[PDB]
Amino acid sequence: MTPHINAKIGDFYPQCLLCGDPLRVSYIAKKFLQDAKEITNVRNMLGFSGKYKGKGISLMGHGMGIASCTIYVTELIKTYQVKELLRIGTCGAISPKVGLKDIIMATGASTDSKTNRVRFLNHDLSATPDFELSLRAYQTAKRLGIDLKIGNVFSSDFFYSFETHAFDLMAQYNHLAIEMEAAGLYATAMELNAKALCLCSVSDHLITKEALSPKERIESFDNMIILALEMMS
Amino acid sequence: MTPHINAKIGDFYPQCLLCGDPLRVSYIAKKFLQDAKEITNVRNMLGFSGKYKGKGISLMGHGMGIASCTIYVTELIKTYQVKELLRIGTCGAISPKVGLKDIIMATGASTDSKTNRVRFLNHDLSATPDFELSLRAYQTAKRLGIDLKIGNVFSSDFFYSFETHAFDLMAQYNHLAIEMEAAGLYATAMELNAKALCLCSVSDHLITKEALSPKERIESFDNMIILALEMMS
Amino acid sequence: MTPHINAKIGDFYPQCLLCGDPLRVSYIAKKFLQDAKEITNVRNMLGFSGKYKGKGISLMGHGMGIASCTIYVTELIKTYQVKELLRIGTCGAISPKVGLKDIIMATGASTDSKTNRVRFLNHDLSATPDFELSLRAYQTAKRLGIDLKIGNVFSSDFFYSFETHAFDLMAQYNHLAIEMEAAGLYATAMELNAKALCLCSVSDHLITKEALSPKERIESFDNMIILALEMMS
Amino acid sequence: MTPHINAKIGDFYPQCLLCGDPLRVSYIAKKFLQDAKEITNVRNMLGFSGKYKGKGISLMGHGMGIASCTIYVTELIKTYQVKELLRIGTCGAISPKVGLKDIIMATGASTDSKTNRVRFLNHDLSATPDFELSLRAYQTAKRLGIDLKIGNVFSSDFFYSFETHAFDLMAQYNHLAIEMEAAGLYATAMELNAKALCLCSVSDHLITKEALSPKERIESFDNMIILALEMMS
Amino acid sequence: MTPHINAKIGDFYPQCLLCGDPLRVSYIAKKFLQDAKEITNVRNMLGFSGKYKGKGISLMGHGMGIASCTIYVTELIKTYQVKELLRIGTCGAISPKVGLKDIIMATGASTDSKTNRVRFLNHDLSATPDFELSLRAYQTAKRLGIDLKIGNVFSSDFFYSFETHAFDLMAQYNHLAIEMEAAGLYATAMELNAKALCLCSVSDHLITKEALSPKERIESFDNMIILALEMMS
Amino acid sequence: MTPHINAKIGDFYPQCLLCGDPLRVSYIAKKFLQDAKEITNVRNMLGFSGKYKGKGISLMGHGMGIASCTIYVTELIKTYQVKELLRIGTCGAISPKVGLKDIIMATGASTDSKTNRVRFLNHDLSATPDFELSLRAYQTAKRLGIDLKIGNVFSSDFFYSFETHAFDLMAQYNHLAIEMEAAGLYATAMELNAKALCLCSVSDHLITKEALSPKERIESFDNMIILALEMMS
Ligand code: HPA
Ligand code: HPA
Ligand code: HPA
Ligand code: HPA
Ligand code: HPA
Ligand code: HPA
Repeated sequence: MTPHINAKIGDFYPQCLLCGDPLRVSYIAKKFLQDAKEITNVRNMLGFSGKYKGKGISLMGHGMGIASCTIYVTELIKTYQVKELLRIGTCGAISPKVGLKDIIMATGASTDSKTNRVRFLNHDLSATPDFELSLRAYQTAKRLGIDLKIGNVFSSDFFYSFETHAFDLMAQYNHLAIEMEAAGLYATAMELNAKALCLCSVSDHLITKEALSPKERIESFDNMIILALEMMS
Repeated sequence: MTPHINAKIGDFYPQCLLCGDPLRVSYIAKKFLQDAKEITNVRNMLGFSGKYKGKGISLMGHGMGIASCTIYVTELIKTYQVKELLRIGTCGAISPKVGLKDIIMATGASTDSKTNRVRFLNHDLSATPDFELSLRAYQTAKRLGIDLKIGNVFSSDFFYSFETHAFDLMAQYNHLAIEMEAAGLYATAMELNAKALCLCSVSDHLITKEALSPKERIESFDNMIILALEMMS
Repeated sequence: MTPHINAKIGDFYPQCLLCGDPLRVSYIAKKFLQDAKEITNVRNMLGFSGKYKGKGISLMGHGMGIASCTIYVTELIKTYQVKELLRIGTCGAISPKVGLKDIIMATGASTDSKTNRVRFLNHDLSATPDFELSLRAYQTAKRLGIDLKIGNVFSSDFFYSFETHAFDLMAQYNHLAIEMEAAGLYATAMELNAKALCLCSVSDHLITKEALSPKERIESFDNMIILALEMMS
Repeated sequence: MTPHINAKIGDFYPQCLLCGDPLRVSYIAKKFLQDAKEITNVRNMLGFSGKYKGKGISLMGHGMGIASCTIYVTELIKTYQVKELLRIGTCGAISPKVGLKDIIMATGASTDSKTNRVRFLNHDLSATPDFELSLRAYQTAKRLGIDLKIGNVFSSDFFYSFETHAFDLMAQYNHLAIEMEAAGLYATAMELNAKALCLCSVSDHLITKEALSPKERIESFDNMIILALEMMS
Repeated sequence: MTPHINAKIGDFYPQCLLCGDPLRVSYIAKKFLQDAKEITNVRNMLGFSGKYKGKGISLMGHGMGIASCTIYVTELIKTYQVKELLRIGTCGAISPKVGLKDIIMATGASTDSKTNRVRFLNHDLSATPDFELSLRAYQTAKRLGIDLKIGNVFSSDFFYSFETHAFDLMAQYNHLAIEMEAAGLYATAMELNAKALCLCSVSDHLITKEALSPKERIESFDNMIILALEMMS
Repeated sequence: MTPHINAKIGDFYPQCLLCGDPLRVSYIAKKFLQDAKEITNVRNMLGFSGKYKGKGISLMGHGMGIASCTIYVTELIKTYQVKELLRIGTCGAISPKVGLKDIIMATGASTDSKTNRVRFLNHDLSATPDFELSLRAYQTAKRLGIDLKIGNVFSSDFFYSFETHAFDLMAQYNHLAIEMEAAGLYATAMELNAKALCLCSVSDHLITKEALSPKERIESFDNMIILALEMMS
């Protein structure tokens, strides 16, 4: 029991997929899992447990931004004993080497947040995923024929911004897209000794100005979902 | 249309109540409004429009943390033309001058976030509410007999923390409680020329270690809700 | 006894008006008080005690800038037991909604100083006035017919600056004027549990380039002075 | 004409002594100068011009703290064309190698202010005096038999502080005393191409807890005053 | 031609091994390469080109610390067109999961330097290696039977330090060791679009207080050297 | 014995000259010293002891950048008991008041490094040389007829940079040139109670775009070398 999660200890399997959108979490539960059970629903933030190809797997929403994400994965790990967390989110492309609905594997998450300086003695924490998990994503993607765009993302506290050249500067330093949680996920998992990785599909393209719709941000990423399930098997 | 809000321009009245919990938003819509209509539900984040004592009033969830809160109130103001925003949230008491379920009116919101330094040339932005709105809360509370605890809050990116003396230091500087959105609400509303105020009821007490339950964080604050509705009339 | 104040404990009433200019302090003592007594004069920084409409009231200069201001109000509170401090200063307008000699009530004081980060764990301290005092200023001003411009000010360590767009950015965030002490006054009073408020009359207008003379910065603000005396009665 | 200085261009000689205390400025004018004229008195901050051993010399108060000091020396240089500025102030000893009324020549001024980061692209500005001036102080002191304690000072925005080990750390890095203006004097003079130096006599000893009285901070430093006059001749 | 490198464009192969110690660079050139040629020797910082198993490979020293390292890899990439850089350095273990002469593959490099904030708009740059290169190290190590310790390192500007609990905090966040260049290597390579990776063998153990000798820091790491050569083939 | 220095305690005289280039150290040993002995050579970083005009004097390389420099002078002082350190380096002119091969005496070293904030409680450490040593350089230079350009330098973590106006800003604040170690030398020597000074000859001119060759950075500065030897006699 926590303020933000309804479940009981033991309702989460040691492996969990995460999205910011609890309706994408719910879409995965209905369409892709076998006998999925809704295990938590505080604040409308749904989580599920189910089976994929016989293997037990949980799903959990984490809301938008580092602060929200940190609340949920801190609770998932410390209270519910989750050991592997795989975010499958959305992001805004800043590279011309990626298009709408490309899947990005974030091997580092830069940030404009202060959370990691607060965690880490006002130094620069290099927020990174678990290496075996990213190895696992790479092999599963190749064994499935899924093209994976690999690089850094920029985890921002902001979605709306008048910046322009800051995006060029991020792209110049090999950042493929902008999202809002990976750096918090990575740092919390480092703190609490869990294995984490973040994949994100391109829902917005800041160069071409393309943007998916709310429901397309649920429905348009099934290869991302399949990759995540296949590697958690 | 935005990525995070379903409504159409015109579905929001110029005055809106806000909670982090969309189920508290929904509880207010059912119990306190007349003919409330669900106007948005992306990501399970519900908003409503309705009437209170004949006056039109909207409700909207904003999730947890400054980054989430900023997304929604940026959209509420710039896209949906909302002019007055009154957050009615929860907070964790750090003062022995306040107990569980006291209502705190935040006349300033300190923060450990970097968002305001990013907004404001790496200077110190004093995140404050609209003065008329806080005047309005003060008179409505006195005209209703509601005791209002008035002071600063600390808006943190963190809910879980091993800090101890940092809380004494916040209390020493007249901070009554900790929450996670007021400073973002205030700064975004300053940027976009809207009127904002944050009230928060004490759901956790960091001195006595009392903590309400998830549903009590919905149900235990009806004087806060009534005060907010009465001042938006 | 302190290095900077001559008076004896008990020479200050629990309520004190403050200016940066000790000659404005002296002007208020001569013209507006009954039987004012000079109680301190170290470094030419004059303070007085007197009566207004029968009520005892003290006056004290605090010099220019946060560091100077902090020295005097730290001593006023800790040594001389002053409980209410009302600065009545000058400021430079950055809003076209205010003209020369408008009175600004500062409900928040942003700053480019490091003093509050040093005080407050390198976080953002939202430097705010006492709420009852600002309520008291608002009602007294309306009961007297004085138009009060209400908003944030920016307390700078600098008077002279080549900045330009930084001023637009401050104005965009609802800052009405620039001065140099409010944030230090507010933070010191928060630390030491006194009630503080800052009013400032517009002596310079950064848009129109108007600027009062040294003596006009003493003489041109009698409604500010009257408002301050009337609320301390 | 400026907001803070009464004099006319030409009333200041190109060489000026400075104190925070305008009454120490006045004490030097009466006792040590020939036919001293009060040339400015805004805000009770007195300045004088006079002759010493036939050589013209000006005196000027600058108040307490970097922000105040910066206002006056910016005006002295840009408006009044002052070319050499020699502060002769007070300071609080943190070294056991110095006693009450020792004279300290500050060849660097560390600071806890943000002013130099604001001036200097958020880098570390090493605030230093003019070299010829410090050479001149060294030879004049030896040619007069005055023992000069030479080292860094720490220019703080704070006079009152509960720090303890921070003072040990400053002493460990060869800081002899704490004062409140040298770093601003040095940086402003660097900006505006004037020659500046700061001497400070020990008025407080933070180890032994000795502290001079307000008038002793005027009267107890005549060798400092004589050294300053002799080098400006 | 640069101030720091003697070679001619074309003397460096597109793949280069790097050490801080140019004598370790020289040891690799003598013992492991075929017909190695010394191609640069400014400041005694030796670089070589040679062949390993028929494949051309270069070696280059980079000195100690981020600033030194950045000079050399900026020149290697921009002037000499080097495309792949593989540092094989030394580090100080802070984990009890690693012993003297373990090989650490750094999938992120935290830092206490300001260089990446200067590069990256005062945000947090997550300094990471090229993913294919780390994949290549992982497979080559397994295909050779070399046990690879995988995790973050902390790149410090300091070798000597009285810190204690800061090391516990780094270890708590999954940092295996401390060194002094990886973060600069990674960030410069990100800027200039080269592929970089850092391996480091444990030469000091901060828990057990073991420390190798200067020559052992040359000679004790042949599996690291072999792994690097085998993956550059 | 240290990881970076071969010598034995007692092989260093209490006075040492320093260069970044160990080949400039070696050039001074051959050409200017009597019976110079190579006393250390770890990492190709050569140091020597010898006699000049009968007086014992040591030489030592320190590599490039603050981090490298700090390692060597920390060891020189704490392990080898060196008491006086005189860097004679190269720098890049940003003033039109200095030309190629001018000698600059650095009476302060600004920096873009974080090392001094880490050392000094995140305050501004004014990194300065020993005063007697700079007095000694000034008199020896005049007694020899050597023109000495005196002022601040900017110690950067970067050699290559696209900055432009930042250089104007440094020049505006009386910085004569850019180098990469003085601030670390000064701060380490302050920490460890040694006497340090930095001279630097202009090897690059950022205004005129002149740049010496690698060997000219060894050979073109004999008056600097002679001045350093003459003052250590
Ligand atoms: O454009 C974006 N910015 C930040 N987060 C996002 N998630 C999807 N798109 C975006
Ligand atoms: O304890 C708390 N901390 C932060 N936010 C909160 N909202 C309710 N309680 C808390
Ligand atoms: O223009 C100003 N700037 C700062 N403080 C002031 N006080 C009056 N005018 C000003
Ligand atoms: O103790 C002090 N602190 C700061 N400034 C001072 N000026 C004289 N004494 C002091
Ligand atoms: O202990 C160390 N600290 C920093 N760098 C190092 N390189 C080898 N050992 C170390
Ligand atoms: O141009 C330079 N920049 C930094 N350090 C230097 N040392 C010689 N020239 C330079």
